[PDB]
Amino acid sequence: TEEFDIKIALASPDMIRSWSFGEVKKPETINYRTFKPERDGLFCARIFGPVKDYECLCGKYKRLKHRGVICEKCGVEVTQTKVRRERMGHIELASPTAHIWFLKSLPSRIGLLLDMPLRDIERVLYFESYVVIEGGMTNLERQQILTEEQYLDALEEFGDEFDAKMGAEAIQALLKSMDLEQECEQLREELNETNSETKRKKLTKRIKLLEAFVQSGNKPEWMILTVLPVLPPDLRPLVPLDGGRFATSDLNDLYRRVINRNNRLKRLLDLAAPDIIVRNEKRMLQEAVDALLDNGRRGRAITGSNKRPLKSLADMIKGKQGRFRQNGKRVDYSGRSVITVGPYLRLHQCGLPKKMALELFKPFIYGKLELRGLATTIKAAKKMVEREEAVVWDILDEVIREHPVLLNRAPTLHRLGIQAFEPVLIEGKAIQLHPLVCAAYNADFDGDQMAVHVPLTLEAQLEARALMMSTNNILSPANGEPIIVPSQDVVLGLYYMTRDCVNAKGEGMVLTGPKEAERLYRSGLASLHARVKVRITEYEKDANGELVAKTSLKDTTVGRAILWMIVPKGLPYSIVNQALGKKAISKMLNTCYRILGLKPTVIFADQIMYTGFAYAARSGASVGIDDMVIPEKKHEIISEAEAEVAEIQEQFQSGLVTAGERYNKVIDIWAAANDRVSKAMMDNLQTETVINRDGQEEKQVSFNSIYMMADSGARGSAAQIRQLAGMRGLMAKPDGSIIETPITANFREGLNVLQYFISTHGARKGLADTALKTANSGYLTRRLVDVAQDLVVTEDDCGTHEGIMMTPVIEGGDVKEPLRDRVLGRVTAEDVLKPGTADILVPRNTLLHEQWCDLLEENSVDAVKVRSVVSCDTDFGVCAHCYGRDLARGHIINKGEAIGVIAAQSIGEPGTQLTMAAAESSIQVKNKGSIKLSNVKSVVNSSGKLVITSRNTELKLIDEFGRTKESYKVPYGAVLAKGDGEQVAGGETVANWDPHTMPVITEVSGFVRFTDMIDGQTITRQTDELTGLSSLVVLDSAERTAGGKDLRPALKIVDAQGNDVLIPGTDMPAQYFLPGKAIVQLEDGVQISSGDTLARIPQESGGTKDITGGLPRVADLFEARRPKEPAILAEISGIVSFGKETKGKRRLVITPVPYEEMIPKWRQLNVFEGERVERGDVISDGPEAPHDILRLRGVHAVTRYIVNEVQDVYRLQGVKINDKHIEVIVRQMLRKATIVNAGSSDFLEGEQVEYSRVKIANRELEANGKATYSRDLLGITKASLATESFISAASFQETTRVLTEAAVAGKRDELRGLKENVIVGRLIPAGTGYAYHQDRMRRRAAG
Amino acid sequence: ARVTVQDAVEKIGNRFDLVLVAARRARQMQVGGKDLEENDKTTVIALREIEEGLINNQILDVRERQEQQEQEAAEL
Amino acid sequence: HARSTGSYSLVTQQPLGGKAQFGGQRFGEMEVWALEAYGAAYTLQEMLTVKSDDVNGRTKMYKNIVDGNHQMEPGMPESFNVLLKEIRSLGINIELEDE
Amino acid sequence: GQNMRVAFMPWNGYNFEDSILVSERVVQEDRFTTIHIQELACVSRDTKL
Amino acid sequence: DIVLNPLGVPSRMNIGQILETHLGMAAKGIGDKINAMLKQQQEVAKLREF
DNA sequence: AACAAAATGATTGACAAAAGTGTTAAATTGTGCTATAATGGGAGCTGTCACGGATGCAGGGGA
DNA sequence: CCCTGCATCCGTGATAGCACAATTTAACACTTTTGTCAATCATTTTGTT
Ligand SMILES: [Mg+2]
Ligand SMILES: [Zn+2]
Ligand SMILES: [Zn+2]
Repeated sequence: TEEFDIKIALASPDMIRSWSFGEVKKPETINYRTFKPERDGLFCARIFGPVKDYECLCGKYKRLKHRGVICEKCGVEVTQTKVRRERMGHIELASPTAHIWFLKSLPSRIGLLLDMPLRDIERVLYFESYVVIEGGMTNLERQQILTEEQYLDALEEFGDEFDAKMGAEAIQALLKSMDLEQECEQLREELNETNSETKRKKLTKRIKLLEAFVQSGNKPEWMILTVLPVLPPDLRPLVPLDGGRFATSDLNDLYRRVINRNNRLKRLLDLAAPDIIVRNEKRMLQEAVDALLDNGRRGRAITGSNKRPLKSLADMIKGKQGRFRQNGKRVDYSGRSVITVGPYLRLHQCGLPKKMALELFKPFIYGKLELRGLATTIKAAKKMVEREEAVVWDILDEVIREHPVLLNRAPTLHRLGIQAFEPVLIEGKAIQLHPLVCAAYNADFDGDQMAVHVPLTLEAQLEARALMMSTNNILSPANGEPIIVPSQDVVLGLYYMTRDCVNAKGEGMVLTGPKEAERLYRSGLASLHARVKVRITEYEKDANGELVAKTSLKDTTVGRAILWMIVPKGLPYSIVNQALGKKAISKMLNTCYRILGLKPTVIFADQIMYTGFAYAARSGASVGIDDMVIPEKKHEIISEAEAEVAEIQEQFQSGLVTAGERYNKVIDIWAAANDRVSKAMMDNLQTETVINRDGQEEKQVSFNSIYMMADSGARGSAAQIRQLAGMRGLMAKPDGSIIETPITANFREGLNVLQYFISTHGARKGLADTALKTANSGYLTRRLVDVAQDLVVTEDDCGTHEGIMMTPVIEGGDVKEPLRDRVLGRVTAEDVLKPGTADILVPRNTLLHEQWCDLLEENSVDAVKVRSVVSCDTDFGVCAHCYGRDLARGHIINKGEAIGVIAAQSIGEPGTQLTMAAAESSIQVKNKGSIKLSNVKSVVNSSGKLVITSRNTELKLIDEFGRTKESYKVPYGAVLAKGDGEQVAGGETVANWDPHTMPVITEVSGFVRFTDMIDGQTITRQTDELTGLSSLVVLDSAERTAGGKDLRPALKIVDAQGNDVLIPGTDMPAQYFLPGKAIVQLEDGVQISSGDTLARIPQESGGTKDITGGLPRVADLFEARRPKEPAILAEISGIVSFGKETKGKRRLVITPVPYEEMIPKWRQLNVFEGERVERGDVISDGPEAPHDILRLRGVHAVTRYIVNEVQDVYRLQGVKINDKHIEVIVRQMLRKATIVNAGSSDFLEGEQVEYSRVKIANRELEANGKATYSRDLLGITKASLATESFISAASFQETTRVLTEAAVAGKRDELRGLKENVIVGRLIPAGTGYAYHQDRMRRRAAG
Repeated sequence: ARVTVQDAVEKIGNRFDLVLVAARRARQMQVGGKDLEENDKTTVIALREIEEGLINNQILDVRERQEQQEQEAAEL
Repeated sequence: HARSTGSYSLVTQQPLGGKAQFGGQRFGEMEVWALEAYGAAYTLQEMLTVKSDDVNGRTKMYKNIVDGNHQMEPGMPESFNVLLKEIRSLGINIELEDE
Repeated sequence: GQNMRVAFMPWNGYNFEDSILVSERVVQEDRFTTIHIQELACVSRDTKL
Repeated sequence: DIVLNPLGVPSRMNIGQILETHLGMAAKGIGDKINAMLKQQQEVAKLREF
């Protein structure tokens, strides 16, 4: 068959008559006596080919010499019976019928084309009211709706020159008669005539469809059916079940009902029925045809002989969470079985039973048993594989020589769920599996099954060996850190071997190398960890790939020496001279990879496993019941807190205290007593043993068998050892409010009935979320991998200098992520230099691998500008330089890789598992650095206090190298200690505010005059003497009263003279608006000075359990949703002002050196009357929407926001993800642009930047300038429906709405994509198949 | 035998064309056009040639255009 | 379980099991993003063309395997031609521009 | 079920994950052996030939 | 007769199986105490008192 | 040492029961007819909730 | 006088007779097709003259 490269459009009644090979004019299906298909029926034989391979129906032409002769009795043609599977018929409707998809889908194409409301067309399809057609010279325009009674007088008056039809045939005379060009030429005016936004918004919506119906070449009346096509009889079969009963589809009930109501409608018209009956047949026919195509948009015509609704045609295509085609493919040559351990393996093999190796590899065996000459034919060989003779095991062992098989677990989260392995035949029925590999699959060996596939061809075994082998995947792709970490039990063997006692057998002696220690411990003389002195010769590669031995006299034990006999050459000895827990072993493998490559790191990750398994058995690390030790003072620490809780009950019962402080004063004695019973426990395990040296006594770290499992990191934490010995914490009641009485019993002691019942809700709630965090996370990683589906590295370099600034994110008093973790493996957008300039240490753009990353820490570089994929210049893809390095490998990214899919999984591999005093008055710095503020308008007052002016004042703790380490902020009532540049000791209060006092600082002293703060107007008048006490709470415009809303409270403070004392820094006088929750104690009548409060602003901010985030925060942050309360912004930089108020919402204006922007009424604004702001600065306070950051502050301002707000949910839970994987998804979220100016486009349509950037590269490159745009940002659910393919958007989203709109506009597919290429069944354009697609695109445009 | 193709990726530094250079060469052993073997299959022999430097994408083309000059001889 | 070749379904021609050799494993849409994450485009082109669905390309892969010649001539699956006849059985016309 | 002498210890990695390691005097004594009794039916239909 | 793993007790906190394992060995200590007294066929008075 | 000498499948038809191409029987099938009195009526569920988009009333505001 | 705001409503994810009248499947006969079969025609020495 010829190569195909796919279209879609409406179909005319004269094309549907071309697919069909005959008309279907009877509803009968089969014969009921003999089962030969009756004639003219649905399952006909003259129409849809013959039933038996090469034979007529009667039996005259049975032979094969007759290969095309159609019979003369019944005109069946003697061909193969697979032709019963590609042919179609057609029913000839006796009256038209509106195709439901193009009538009832939400924007009705029949509707917005004719310009008639959908409620008024549904009234005409049901014969409920006429509609005028070509009114002519009368008082009736073209689309009036004459009701059933109005029409009577109309025909009484005019008999001709007036035509009003009714039903489905009237909607055809409206569509068929309308002129598309006289409609579109005219509406070019009306879009420019009307001066209105919503008027000229829907007007262009109808002027675009009219311009998409004349360009594609479809008439409009093709949306009204005239002949219906029927499916081939073998895609809707009537196969006979075994036993005498037939098992039909349910498309034979909906086709046998369209042919009855259509055959009765022909009898009723040649019989001349009254019109009241043939209206109940037209409206009854077209209800059966609209249940065929899409069943459910009506009464839901339930099946017969049952009670469940039938399955229409649009329900087979419509998604089951997957397309009908390949997005599901069950597969041959496969098996599945239980997995077990098998720790004797290498890293690149796996067990495989002889009972699955002989059935997976069957046809490979019939090739050897005939090539080797044992069997004669292929049927005679089919018996030898049944009897299992002694030779087939000799041929099965030879077929499995170098043939890798693909093991794959059930819920494949990331790309390491499918790996290849070289099989080795074992006996049994369980697939063995190497221990280091199960941590990647995430598999326990307690009933987990694992399917095993088989790559057949020759280019599919060189891929299961070079690409998907098990020794090629040692670094995970989410972050470069290793994924072959020795997991749980081989790390308790390494730990036990490399510890040290204080007096064991063979202590203080001197050895002569690792071959002398292993020969000394196995002989029974020296204990495995006794402090010895040996001689070890370690190498080191310092020259151009050489090693130089270096003998020394190390101080170690017999344990660390026996383990030195495993480590490869180029490693130091201080790598094994620790106590070697679990983090130190995955760092021993991370260094062994960078220094020696992959050959020694695969042959060393095994020997570390054979030594951890072997020396862990010699432990016998068995956990008894003397292990988990209850502390001596678990009773007095609880009784003390048991009486101390009565002294807060006795006070309350006598009414001294309320209920609110009664609770929190009891929850803080238990939760602080729970810590003293735990902290008194780990001080009993950790220092358990007290051994004797040669003389006196001494203590050490314990060998308690339940503490070693928690200290090595083998299994468990330290927050779980406190439930076996300590106290069992506080347990939260069902709604979330914490229980007052805590379970004070461990698991080494029992739990009574009343405590074990309370601890059940904490368990039943955990199992109800772990089943929901998966079904909710398997839907976030499916929308991500459908927007980033078609991104592919397709070039080596683009040449753009635009990157993003990479600095370490510093969270208040501590830095969260160093600069090495953020820039490691990324090209440099420009050359960086030392603290002294013109000292360019890193050259032009180079991959910042380890050496350039340590060289940046060797110096004191503070920031680099690296190139990100969000700003690359290539069309349809990203360059290999913009992306970066990080991979399972370490080199730069290879051209042809598919970076769109491996970035949607590393974001979706987590989330399945992680679904979720504090005074702070004085700014406490943990370090000693100079204070250096920037971007602030505030100077010191009289008493030595810089007046707080706004929320623009942050604290930068400049280090000793010209960098920063801390970031802070400045609130109202901000007291200060130092200036700028004056050093401060660690933890000195430089700028402070009270928790329950955020008072109104006094900027300038002077009078207080009453402007909108007289009694009654904005604040009532309350009494007190001159001490300055009151509770005068000045309410804001959202805490404002009902009637008094034409005033906004403020104190236009005048100086001692009464004039306007202006705050130096602007032109406004001192009018310090009393901030949120203000208590103006200083009534009019008190004259104060600087520093004295104008209103007390408390703040509770308690508990900290009033926050949002988790998994719902990461799906909503990607959808780009408006967060219910936008923080408005200043669009254009200028000066501020107000306007007329009390329009329901206030208003505002900004003046550039006319712009208007209105505001709500509740908004406690953050600007004065006169103010000078910059483009894209806050005006109010609230969560800034994601779009507002894009339109105003730029594009790099939205990428630095989407990244840090999503990394802030992962790093809170201990998940590692390199943030290249959150920019190759943001890059696919803002690939649509809307046009402003034009000269080549239509000046108002929403095009793709892939296209709006080729014109301007084409026009502006020529001798004409002749457009300008503005990036859009739409979530990953609306950013995938709007692709340029329609098989990549129909396979995922709502399918009815995408084939409907793609059909009207007559779209086309290059496919040019992965999800649209896997469906047709060809080589994807990314990976090994990328070479062939470039070789095929250049076969077009050549020859 | 083979455990890692890290040697082969050194000569051909892509890993997406080493799978295409070795599938083309390994066909030739499989269909007996040619015999340059320690009881190995035809896909581990094709990787022990690339590992040694006797095969790449140019040595396969020029050895094919030297086939036509051979076929041109018998073409007469 | 184990299966090399057996009974194929009725409307879509993919494997299922009622004859002591049950259906093949399921190659979900999750196990296809793990073969596109690599560059495995020749393992993916056969895992859904020749091993499951293509009617006249999965028998040639059975005679090429017994004949010692590992190579496939894929074609186009049948699960897709059952999608061109159901999108055509609405009014919608859909075809393949041949070039 | 039966009750058999269990010992808690890591033994050369044949009980690495939750997996278990069973001696061979538990297979000689035949104490975990179960009996299973299936039913196969062979109906004789009446075809049309 | 069976060798379990001890690293499953600290993480999953089922400490029932570590006390049922000691009250198992205890109950089978009076097993091999009646199996020896009753094997030499000592007396029904030396057995009745144990 | 040649041609006695006698078959032995070729070579000829004859014979055979084997085998498709038409004439009536019996069971299958489709169409019509059937005047005492009949009259708007048939009819399943209900404990998901989420966001986002048109549609229509209402205020709210510029001429 | 004019464009412009809060609330529903909708789709989309997670009870016969007969007496007709016409139609069919099948049961019993044909002649070409192909076999099994020998009394001369053809291509094969057993061992005489
Ligand atoms: Mg499991
Ligand atoms: Zn026929
Ligand atoms: Zn680039």
